[PDB]
Amino acid sequence: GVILYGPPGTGKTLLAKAVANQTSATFLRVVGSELIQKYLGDGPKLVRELFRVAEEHAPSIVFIDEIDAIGTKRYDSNSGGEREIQRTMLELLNQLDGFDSRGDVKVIMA
Amino acid sequence: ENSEKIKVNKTLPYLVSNVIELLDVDPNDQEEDGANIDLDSQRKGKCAVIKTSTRQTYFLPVIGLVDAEKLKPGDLVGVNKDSYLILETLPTEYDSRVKAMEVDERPTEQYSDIGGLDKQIQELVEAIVLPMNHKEKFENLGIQPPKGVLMYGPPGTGKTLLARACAAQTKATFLKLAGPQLVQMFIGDGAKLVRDAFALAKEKAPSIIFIDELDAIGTKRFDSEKAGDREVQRTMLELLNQLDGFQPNTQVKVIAATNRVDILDPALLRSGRLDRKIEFPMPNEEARARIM
Amino acid sequence: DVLPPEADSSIMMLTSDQKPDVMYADIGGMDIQKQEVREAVELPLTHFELYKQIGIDPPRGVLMYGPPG
Amino acid sequence: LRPGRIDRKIEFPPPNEEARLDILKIHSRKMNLTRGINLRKIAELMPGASG
Amino acid sequence: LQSVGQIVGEVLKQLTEEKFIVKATNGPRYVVGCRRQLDKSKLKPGTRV
Amino acid sequence: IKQVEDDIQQLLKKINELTGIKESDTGLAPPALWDLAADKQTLQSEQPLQVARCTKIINADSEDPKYIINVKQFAKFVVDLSDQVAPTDIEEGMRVGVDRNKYQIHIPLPPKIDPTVTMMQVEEKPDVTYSDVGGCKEQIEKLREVVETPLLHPERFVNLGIEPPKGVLLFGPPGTGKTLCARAVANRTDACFIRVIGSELVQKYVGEGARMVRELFEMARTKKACLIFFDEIDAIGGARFDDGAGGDNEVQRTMLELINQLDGFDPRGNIKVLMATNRPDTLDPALMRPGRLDRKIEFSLPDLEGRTHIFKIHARSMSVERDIRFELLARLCPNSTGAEIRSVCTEAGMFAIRARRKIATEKDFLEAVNKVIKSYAK
Amino acid sequence: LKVVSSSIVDKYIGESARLIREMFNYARDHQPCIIFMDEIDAIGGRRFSEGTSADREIQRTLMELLNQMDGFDTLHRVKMIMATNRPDTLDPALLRP
Repeated sequence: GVILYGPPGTGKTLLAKAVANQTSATFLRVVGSELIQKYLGDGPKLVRELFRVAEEHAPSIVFIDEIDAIGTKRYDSNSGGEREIQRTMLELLNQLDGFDSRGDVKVIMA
Repeated sequence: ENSEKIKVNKTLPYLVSNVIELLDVDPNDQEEDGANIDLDSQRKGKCAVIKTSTRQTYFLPVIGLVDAEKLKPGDLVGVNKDSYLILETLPTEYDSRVKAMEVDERPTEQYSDIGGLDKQIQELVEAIVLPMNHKEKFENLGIQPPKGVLMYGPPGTGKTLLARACAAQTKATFLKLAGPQLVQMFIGDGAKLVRDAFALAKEKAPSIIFIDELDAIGTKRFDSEKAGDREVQRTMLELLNQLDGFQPNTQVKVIAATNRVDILDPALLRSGRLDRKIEFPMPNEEARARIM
Repeated sequence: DVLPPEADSSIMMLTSDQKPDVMYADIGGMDIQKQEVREAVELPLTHFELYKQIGIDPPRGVLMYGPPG
Repeated sequence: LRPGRIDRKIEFPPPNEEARLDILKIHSRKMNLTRGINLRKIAELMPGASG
Repeated sequence: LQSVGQIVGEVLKQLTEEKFIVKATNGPRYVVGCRRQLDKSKLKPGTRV
Repeated sequence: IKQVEDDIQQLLKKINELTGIKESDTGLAPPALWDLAADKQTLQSEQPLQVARCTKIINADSEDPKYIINVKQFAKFVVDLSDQVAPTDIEEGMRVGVDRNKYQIHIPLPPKIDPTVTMMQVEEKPDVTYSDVGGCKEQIEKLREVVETPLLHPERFVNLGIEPPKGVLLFGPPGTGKTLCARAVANRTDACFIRVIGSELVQKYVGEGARMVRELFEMARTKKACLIFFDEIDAIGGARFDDGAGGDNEVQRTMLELINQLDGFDPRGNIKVLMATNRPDTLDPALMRPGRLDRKIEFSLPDLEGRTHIFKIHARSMSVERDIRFELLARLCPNSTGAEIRSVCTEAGMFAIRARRKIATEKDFLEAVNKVIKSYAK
Repeated sequence: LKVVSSSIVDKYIGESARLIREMFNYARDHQPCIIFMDEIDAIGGRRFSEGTSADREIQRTLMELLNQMDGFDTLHRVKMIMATNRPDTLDPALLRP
């Protein structure tokens, strides 16, 4: 996976759209904020469904639209604050460091 | 002729039902409605009722096939789905007989085989065992026994091991209750479970009810907003009132333990509540050697 | 056959009563609110026609907030 | 606020003396009252205030 | 055991001297009859049956 | 040509099955089909449960001969004389036995120590074996002694009169081989690796969470020799002592429930627990304490010699020319854990591919350090 | 007439409402009678997160208590004794006698 960083899509967004045509596989674009839910079950179920959906459609490109929730780790591994954002953050990692793709999933992070 | 007749209805599928009201005068009552639109519930039942488990209520006049005085307002009866008459009486208690009640009829532990635990043993033996036997001494004094004990200190010290050794020794039944187990998804369920636990205890006499937790049965919050966690509170309160409601039984002995070091959730002011205090003593080098 | 809908009971308490009751006691001194309710409730029922003539509709719903005690 | 996730962002003016005159007129067509009234005066009586 | 079972009902209203509204629990709402051995004095408005 | 053959295949199977269903139809029958994914020469006659599904329940007992045990919302009906033979093991229900609730009903098979219904990941044997060893070297040596050795040679431990631990703890960054190590032993040790994600166990409604913990342990007991891999237990692992403040209680209940099962009456068995934490500090003293957690296996800053072994692993795939030596560069390079050491190498192959060369070069290596030094610091 | 609060709460629809009501009804026929409520905290809870999880039952019971008062019923010779551990969940209609 790669990370594209800049003041919101003036060429980040442009480049992604362009790349999906080139690459000739299924493009799936996910809005990352939308994974956040203030409901105990909902948020984790969604990230695990997101991974499930990838696997069927493989090879596939994952475009992850920016989140607030990848900004916070602190020095705890979970906190009495908003628990869910880190609970979710962890499962993103577990999926990644559990299974490496050469091409089954390609990740664009933004 | 009568004997064959009754027998056929017994072979299953069969309806067991629960008698809600004993009574044997003022018939008629009501169940179910019509429809259209706007929603408010209603239910009734009188004379004698049995509510069968399709959720249907039935009016029967009594028979001598089983006696109604021997029956109660809250009893399980075996019913002949023909005329809807009570063929027989079934045992006591309804619904769950606790969803996970562990009975240990004889524990495998003995405290005569472990020394160096000694200080704690001396206090324990003196607390529980002495009222039952030594009763004659108590009777002459005119003071009554305890009913509950508290043990507090760092977990995992083999505090529990000594509790299992006393149970083995004494000839009570040991009943293990775990505090998150009383908690359910289901609404109001736990209080029934505890009431039942108490009731089963009454029949078994003597008994030790061992309550793990004073954290999942030792919170109740003193927070202003606490309403959502009402379930937890209702159960805890239920135990405390079940103790306060009547005047003690010498059929139950209760021992309570913590699982996280020290909270405040008042449950120790009377002796129908807890009153005995066992402390874990900090490690003595001499004691460690003895264990080794 | 057709039959009209009928029922009138509840055990959550829903009454249609042929007996009116009470009066305002020491709970009274409603006057300012009294005047506003007099205009709202009583006139459209008593006189539908007056409201239609001017061309302005009556109310359909009214809200009361405050403790019932 | 990032441009091009924007197109037009349009102002809505706070109400005014000219404006008030004609809303009053619309409303009046719903109900019956006397003819021979000067409404012009009535809008003026109003300070600023919402539609 | 030969004897018939007794269903619980409440009367909504009395339609005709032969017809009654009952909301029973063998099935749903019904229009039902009543024995011609039974008193008129027992017809009372809103009772358990 | 193929088609004729396929039609003949349906038809032959159909005639034999029609006769069998006509026959099975009489006297009724259990839950509704056969699925094979074992062998037919090993067939059980104990089936898992925690509730009793009944469909008929034909049996032999004197007080009645077709006794039933339910608890279901509609038909919770039970035995007419308590504790009289009912289910016929798992006849006409496939999990008929006894209800957890109880109504003083017969138990040929228990409502606990069963796999029952689950939501589980069980992951058959991996393929990996040594892939970041060098500074992961210590971690390997100890893990074999704890997990493998008791299963290989149990009879030895008994003579001595020693019993081995039940859990070990893993810490440091994941995907550095902290993670690999648990799969690498799982493949060697030949015992089922059961992966539970603690975060998943977390539920929207109370009591469910405890239920899950319990279910896991019943399955664990049945199978004897298994590994429970807990992925980053800190969600329902410790942080926490505060005793609630609004659903910090619900997660705490799960944490406490696990303790009960561990410290409890159960014993270890052949069951092994691998725990995964970030920094172990987070976790509570109860989780740390002996009589469940004893050995904590660590990661470390890898010595220079170590780095070389990892590079050595990589150099079999990667076309090289060996006349230069990576160790000299490696001393000069930042000291960093195993994952960065593989990554710089991986970066190196790309430069070649642009260069339009097929063999490694001294040149490639110089470039990699500048990017990598930048990447930690973002 | 003795009340144990957590037997009034049940996992069934409208039982708390049916039960309280009948109970109250029986007191008026039978009068005089004292209804002793021990540790109301199944009636104690004005919500804050404004759920209807279990919380709908809290609202169900509370509403019933007020409905009896709001009615044309008068506790004619009927006496009420309440027990509370900590007072903070009282309604604004209770301050008024």
